[PDB]
Amino acid sequence: GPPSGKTYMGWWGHMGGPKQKGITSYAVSPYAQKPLQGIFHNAVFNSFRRFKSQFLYVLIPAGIYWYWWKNGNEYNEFLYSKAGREELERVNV
Amino acid sequence: GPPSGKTYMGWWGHMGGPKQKGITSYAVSPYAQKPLQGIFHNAVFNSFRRFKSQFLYVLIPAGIYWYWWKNGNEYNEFLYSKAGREELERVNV
Amino acid sequence: SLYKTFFKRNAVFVGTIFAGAFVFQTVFDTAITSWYENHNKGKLWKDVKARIAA
Amino acid sequence: MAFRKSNVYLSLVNSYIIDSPQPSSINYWWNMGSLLGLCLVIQIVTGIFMAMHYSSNIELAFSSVEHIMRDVHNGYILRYLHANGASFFFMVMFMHMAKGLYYGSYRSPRVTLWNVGVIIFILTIATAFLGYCCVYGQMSHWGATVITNLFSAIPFVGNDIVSWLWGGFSVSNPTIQRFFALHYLVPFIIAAMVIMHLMALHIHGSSNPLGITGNLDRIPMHSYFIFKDLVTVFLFMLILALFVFYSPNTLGHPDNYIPGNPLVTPASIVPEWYLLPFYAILRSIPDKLLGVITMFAAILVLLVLPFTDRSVVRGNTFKVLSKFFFFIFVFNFVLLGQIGACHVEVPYVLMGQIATFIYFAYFLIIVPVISTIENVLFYIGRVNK
Amino acid sequence: MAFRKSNVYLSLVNSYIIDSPQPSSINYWWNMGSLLGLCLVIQIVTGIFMAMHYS
Amino acid sequence: KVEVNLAAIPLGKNVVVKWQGKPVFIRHRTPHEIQEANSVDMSALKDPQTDADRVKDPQWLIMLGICTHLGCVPIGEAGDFGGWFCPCHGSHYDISGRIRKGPAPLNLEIPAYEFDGDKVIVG
Amino acid sequence: MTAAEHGLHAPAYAWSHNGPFETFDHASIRRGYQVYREVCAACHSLDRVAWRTLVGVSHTNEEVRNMAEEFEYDDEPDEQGNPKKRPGKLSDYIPGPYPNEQAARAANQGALPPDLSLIVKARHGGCDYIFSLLTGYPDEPPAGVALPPGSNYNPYFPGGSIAMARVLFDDMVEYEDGTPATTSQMAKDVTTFLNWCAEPEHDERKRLGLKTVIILSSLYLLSIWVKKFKWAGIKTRKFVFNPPKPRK
Amino acid sequence: WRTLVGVSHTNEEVRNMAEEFEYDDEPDEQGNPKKRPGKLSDYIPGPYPN
Amino acid sequence: PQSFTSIARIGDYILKSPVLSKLCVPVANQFINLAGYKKLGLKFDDLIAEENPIMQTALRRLPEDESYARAYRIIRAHQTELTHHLLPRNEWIKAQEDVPYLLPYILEAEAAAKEKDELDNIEVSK
Ligand SMILES: CCCCCCCCCCC(=O)OC[C@H](COP(=O)(O)OC[C@H](O)COP(=O)(O)OC[C@@H](COC(=O)CC)OC(=O)CCC)OC(=O)CCCCCCCC
Ligand SMILES: CCCCCCCCCCC(=O)OC[C@H](COP(=O)(O)OC[C@H](O)COP(=O)(O)OC[C@@H](COC(=O)CC)OC(=O)CCC)OC(=O)CCCCCCCC
Ligand SMILES: CCCCCCCCCCCCCCCCCC(=O)OC[C@H](COP(=O)(O)OCCN)OC(=O)CCCCCCCCCCCCC
Ligand code: HEM
Ligand code: HEM
Ligand code: HEM
Ligand code: HEM
Ligand SMILES: COc1c(O)c(C)c(C/C=C(/C)CC/C=C(\C)CC/C=C(\C)CC/C=C(\C)CC/C=C(\C)CCC=C(C)C)c(O)c1OC
Ligand SMILES: COc1c(O)c(C)c(C/C=C(/C)CC/C=C(\C)CC/C=C(\C)CC/C=C(\C)CC/C=C(\C)CCC=C(C)C)c(O)c1OC
Ligand SMILES: CCCCCCCCCCCCCCC(=O)OCCCOP(=O)(O)OC[C@@H](O)COP(=O)(O)OCCCOC(C)=O
Ligand SMILES: CCCCCCCCCCCCCCCCCC(=O)O[C@H](COC(=O)CCCCCC)COP(=O)(O)OCCN
Ligand code: FES
Repeated sequence: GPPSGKTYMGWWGHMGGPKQKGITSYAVSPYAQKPLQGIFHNAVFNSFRRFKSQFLYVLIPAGIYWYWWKNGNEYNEFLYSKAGREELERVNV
Repeated sequence: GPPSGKTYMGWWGHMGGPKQKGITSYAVSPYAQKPLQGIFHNAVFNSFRRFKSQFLYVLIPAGIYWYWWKNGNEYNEFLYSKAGREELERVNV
Repeated sequence: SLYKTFFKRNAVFVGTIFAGAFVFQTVFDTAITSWYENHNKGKLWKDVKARIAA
Repeated sequence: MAFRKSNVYLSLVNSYIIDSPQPSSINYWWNMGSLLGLCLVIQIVTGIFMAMHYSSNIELAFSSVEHIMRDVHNGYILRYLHANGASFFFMVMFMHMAKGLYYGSYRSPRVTLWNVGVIIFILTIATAFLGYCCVYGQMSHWGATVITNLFSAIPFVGNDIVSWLWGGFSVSNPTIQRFFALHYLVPFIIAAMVIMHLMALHIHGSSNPLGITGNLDRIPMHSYFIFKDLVTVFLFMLILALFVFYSPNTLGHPDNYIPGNPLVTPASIVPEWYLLPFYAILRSIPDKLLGVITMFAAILVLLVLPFTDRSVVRGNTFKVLSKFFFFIFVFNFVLLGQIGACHVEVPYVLMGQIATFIYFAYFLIIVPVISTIENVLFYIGRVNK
Repeated sequence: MAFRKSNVYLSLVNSYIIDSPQPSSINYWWNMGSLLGLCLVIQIVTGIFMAMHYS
Repeated sequence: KVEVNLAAIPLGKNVVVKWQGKPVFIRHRTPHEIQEANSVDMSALKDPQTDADRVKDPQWLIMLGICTHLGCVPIGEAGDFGGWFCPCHGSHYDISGRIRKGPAPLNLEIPAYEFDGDKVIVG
Repeated sequence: MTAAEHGLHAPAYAWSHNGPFETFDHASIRRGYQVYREVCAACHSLDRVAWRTLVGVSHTNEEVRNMAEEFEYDDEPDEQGNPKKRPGKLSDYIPGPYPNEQAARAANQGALPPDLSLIVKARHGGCDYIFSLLTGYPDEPPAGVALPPGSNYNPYFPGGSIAMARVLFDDMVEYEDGTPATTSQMAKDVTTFLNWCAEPEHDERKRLGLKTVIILSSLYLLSIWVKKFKWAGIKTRKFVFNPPKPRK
Repeated sequence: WRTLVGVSHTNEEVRNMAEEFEYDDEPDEQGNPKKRPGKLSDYIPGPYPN
Repeated sequence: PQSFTSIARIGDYILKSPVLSKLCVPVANQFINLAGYKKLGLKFDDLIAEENPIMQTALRRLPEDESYARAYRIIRAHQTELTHHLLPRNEWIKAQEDVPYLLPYILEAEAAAKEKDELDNIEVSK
């Protein structure tokens, strides 16, 4: 077939990024490393840092929507009781 | 993706044939030609030439297989008649 | 001339093709049902129903 | 560039049916593969619309097909277009395969395309068999009886795979309910083998009736071969409409309008017309196990053809002897189908034993011997030592 | 070249699930799309085996 | 594996019950069976078999109809001996149930029905 | 096999519904239902035909309602749970004489009469075989054949021995319109009525087939012209060769 | 009835419980209806007909 | 896929035999005239299939004067069959011109590929 429209990604040898000069990388084999020394000092010390950074953006919305749900229940509980029969008659019509 | 294995056919601009030099072609528009002058003097004079060239390679096999089918029928017709009751008794067992 | 309006666009001609096919179905059906019923007249039910009305 | 070349989805359509390079000299025998794509669309569409009214229970199946033919609006059109559509699907495939066998389309570099085709042919015989049983007529009960009982001859696993196919101890209600569900699926597996089939054609393209290279003279697909394919589409519909509206029960059997009865056997149990050549090959061997092997071997013997052709020329256009023997094989295939619709009587037993030898001898003896002879005949006619 | 790169059918598998270039930093939220492919295979298989007994 | 009863099929009858999905040939008896079932020399046959090999619970008889042509069905209540009649190609399974002539190579199967008292299980 | 085991070949009569542009004769269908009600229905069922399908084909709506009302059907049980019966209506199906197959064989010496709603399509020969069967009983079998007790000779039946006996004799019905009711005449009507029971779409199938074939035959001829026009440049193309000079 | 064997009752116990009911058999040689006792493949019957 | 080395091995035994070359050569001359490639303007070596490495090697090494003339014969042939006609009787290939122009280039590509395989899977004398 023919070539198609060009993209923002290529393949191995020509990936389309900028040219690199002056960066050096080092590594070691897995067979030469001690087994999984990365589970602990990571499930307590690091996992707590990750929790403390982001828990405020979830729990303030959750607190708003759960408080709104309970006040709706308790009011519906009350309207269909014997004490809340007179208020049920008004807010319907 | 990457390139795949090379083939014996390409695309427009690079089709993989030999290089051409010294061949010239001419043509005329269809709008400038008279309507369909190619049906007659082609359905009688040409169609008979095409028939005569190739009909012998079909009809000698067809004659062999049709003759073999009729001699098989007529013999089966005969075995289950009143005249062919004695020959049917032998060729079974 | 004729070609500059008959089919110059093909909004001239896909609308004329479509609008002309709707009119074709009706005119085509009425002509076939009239030939079919007249070719077999005397055998249909409406002819039998008109011979037992005594 | 044009939008049809730069868009991810239109680029595939452009590369396959618009700008694809084609040889200029291909004839109308190259139009059968587009028809087989229309046949599959007809068969699938008409089946969805009948499946809304069908019931697969063995006490309801036969009367549900009559409910389609009497009560459903335009239901007799759906069925007859379906029953006659399958006979037209198989006739175009026999012509497609015989084409490739004549022009040498199986040879290198198109061996992979020929092997995926043999798989499609197996799945289409299976599909047609399973649906003929969903009618549950008299030929539909007793055809499933004698075919499923052939797998009883496999040693040490025979009586277990038959009770597993049936779901019990005979062709019964579990058998008909599972055959319908298998029957809806396999058409969608065929559609995926067709995609793989076209992908193997795109890398080398099509051949031509001269059997030489086509890279020197190519024309595009759009408005030359789109409008040449349109000629055979309207002839196909015209001939199919003639059978659906004026002769809709001439290619079937009358006994399938009787409901299935396990206690009453018919006087002659035969398949549809397109499985008769293979029914006569099975009937030729006087042994249960060897007849089942030979019946399946008659389909897989197509796979040794790329190896037994010993010619340096592709196709039969310029070959005198290999053209005479191509047509012996064609009319031998018609006599096999015709023997399979006869009684087991003298002389139809010997006629079917000789004709099934000529079927296997063509692929394994005749082709490699005359192809070697024709090579040497071309050499000595020119070279004068 | 390798056979998985020259064959018409294995070339697609290689380009998609073997040699496809991926960013190194993607997390476990990028694993939900492979699960949805397993879900569809579960449903189609179980439903076909039940359809043999349904009315 | 079914059990209708044992005093439910009188003498000169038979019922092709749909037992397990088959045309199977029930036959209630009297000692009026070893009378005449083997008054013929065995070796005038395809390749033979004896009463004691056939069934040794001998006063209730059952036999299949799954014929080795393509599944043909014999008679009820007629013939010269009183046997079972194939119109398919040709045969009459005599009172014992065997060849007189025909292209039929062998007799089928007497379903492996075992006796324990008060009910005979067919199958 | 032997010719007696296959049966005699039914000849080819000239039916007025044969041909691609012909309909049923609807006065023979009406005339043919009268022969079913008074001869055949004692021992044959028509279970796949509803009363409502006869309106506009052979009888008026008021005629058909009076024919269905002369039978009893099962209604839904009353307020205590006991069974009820009711008369017939248009949505009901034509009832048969026997309650079960055991009773049908008990009245015909072991033979079962089949349902006739599809007998024209389920036999090789079609209308030519049903007609020849009924008019084909000879008054004495040929010399030599030994019939079993309770069977009759008909050479159109495979084998030559059929459990049915002759049932058509001259002037056993009197037609309303006044046609002479001979043996051949009554046979021609039942075979025309029974083909309608198998093929109710026969008349409008062959009308929609005339439209389809005329439209597709015109599209097939227009396709040939368009293709030849668009291919005219390729067919008349010319080529010429001049060998290049040997210096490249 | 058969689903109770090996769960709550023995096989001999269950056969005697099913035999105390009447079910519809297939008709006789003339076409009249028949009744029969119960067996293990039968389903537990209810008190009301409709 | 019979090798050309083998075809010539058999053919040269027939031609150098007196009694064999008088029963099979007349038969082979009628076989070529009934085939009909000379009426389309083709020589036999144009019909050989070329989707393999031994034939791709022979065509690279063919001189260009003979290569340009081959491409014109193939284009002229596709066009003659497209129209369902034959060429004029004075444009047919004659028997003098029906020469094996490509055979010698093929036989030397085959003798070299066989020599390589015999060396790639040899066992040593020691
Ligand atoms: C149900 C589906 C229906 C379609 C299936 C058949 C279609 C494929 C058959 C191939 C064929 O076309 O037959 C030609 C065959 C071998 O010959 P060939 O390949 O060298 O030449 C081809 C050239 O392009 C014709 O076409 P041509 O270039 O000569 O002119 C165009 C032609 C259009 O006709 C058609 O539509 C043909 C489908 O113009 C007209 O006919 C105008 C009408 C007056 O010689 C024959 O005539 C043999 C006939 C076929 C017999 C085998 C099948 C029987 C079971
Ligand atoms: C009901 C049907 C569900 C069935 C499918 C279940 C799959 C749901 C997965 C949802 C998800 O994608 O959340 C991902 C998020 C982790 O984000 P991350 O890449 O930064 O953590 C990498 C990790 O540190 C390295 O962990 P590592 O690679 O070392 O081992 C992974 C292992 C856990 O290893 C441990 O022992 C503890 C470290 O297994 C897994 O973690 C399995 C994956 C859940 O998960 C988290 O831990 C935090 C987000 C909580 C999500 C809750 C809301 C969803 C309802
Ligand atoms: C396991 C599967 C096995 C499949 C085998 C199925 C066999 C039945 C298939 C029926 C179709 C077979 C027809 C042959 C098609 C192959 C292509 C072909 O034969 O066309 C080339 C042939 C040569 O004549 P041309 O003038 O067209 O020259 C062009 C190249 N030489 O041009 C021709 O077409 C020759 C002229 C027409 C011959 C018609 C004869 C009847 C063919 C059999 C039809 C069916 C039985 C009647
Ligand atoms: C390759 C596609 C198909 C082939 C070759 C095929 C073949 C057949 C055949 C030969 C029959 C018997 C025809 C007869 O004598 O009545 C049949 C029946 C049937 N098929 Fe198909 N079929 C295909 C696709 C489908 C599909 C996809 C469906 C469901 C969606 C379907 C639904 C049915 C039904 C409901 C019947 C029974 C009704 C009838 O007899 O026409 N078919 N099929
Ligand atoms: C549903 C079934 C099939 C479909 C839709 C299909 C489709 C196609 C199409 C569109 C083509 C290209 C045009 C043509 O050559 O006509 C083709 C070519 C081909 N097909 Fe099929 N095909 C099917 C079955 C088969 C079968 C059963 C075989 C062989 C057993 C087969 C073998 C081939 C071959 C060898 C070619 C190449 C011919 C050439 O280029 O000369 N196909 N197919
Ligand atoms: C994306 C795939 C599918 C989804 C999401 C899906 C969903 C469902 C759901 C929600 C039900 C009702 C479950 C219940 O409460 O019982 C159902 C029922 C059913 N589905 Fe599927 N389905 C899928 C594929 C299939 C397929 C391919 C079949 C093939 C026949 C199938 C066959 C059935 C059957 C027979 C039932 C009724 C039996 C039952 O209730 O489980 N399903 N489906
Ligand atoms: C009260 C009058 C009739 C009685 C007692 C009667 C009885 C029978 C019997 C016992 C059979 C079974 C034949 C066999 O198994 O050998 C039979 C078959 C048949 N009957 Fe009648 N019949 C009667 C009227 C008719 C009429 C008037 C017709 C035609 C319109 C007819 C059409 C047929 C046909 C077509 C068969 C099947 C023949 C075949 O399968 O080849 N019956 N009938
Ligand atoms: C050689 O040159 C060619 C060439 O000439 C051609 C023609 C093609 C194309 C050839 C084909 C055969 C096309 C392939 C066609 C298929 C694989 C068919 C598969 C698709 C279907 C069968 C359609 C399936 C239909 C549905 C899923 C919907 C049907 C159901 C409906 C509409 C009911 C919907 C419900 C309601 C309630 C309306 C080539 O690829 C090609 O190569 C370059
Ligand atoms: C980002 O990196 C990724 C990546 O991580 C992944 C996972 C994939 C692959 C992802 C997928 C989701 C795979 C695609 C999965 C599908 C398309 C599902 C298709 C499923 C089917 C077609 C169902 C097939 C099932 C059958 C045929 C059932 C068989 C049933 C039988 C045999 C029963 C027999 C009885 C009867 C009655 C039929 C990528 O493509 C990719 O991009 C590079
Ligand atoms: C895990 C491995 C796979 C993951 C994802 C693989 C994606 C598949 C294609 C992506 C690559 C496209 C780029 C070109 C290439 O190298 O691949 C060829 C693509 C396949 O081509 P094709 O669809 O057979 O065309 C065949 C042509 O005819 C165009 O196709 P058409 O007939 O329109 O099909 C529609 C019919 C039915 O399709 C359905 C319903 O699926
Ligand atoms: C959208 C639909 C899906 C499209 C396909 C994408 C998914 C890939 C399918 C799964 C991959 C499995 C393919 C098998 C790999 C080997 C193929 C091969 O060897 O090619 C062929 C042989 O294959 C065959 O015989 C038929 C293949 C059967 C296909 C099974 C369904 C070898 O051909 P080769 O490339 O070596 O060159 C020619 C040398 N004689
Ligand atoms: S069927 Fe038993 S012998 Fe012919």
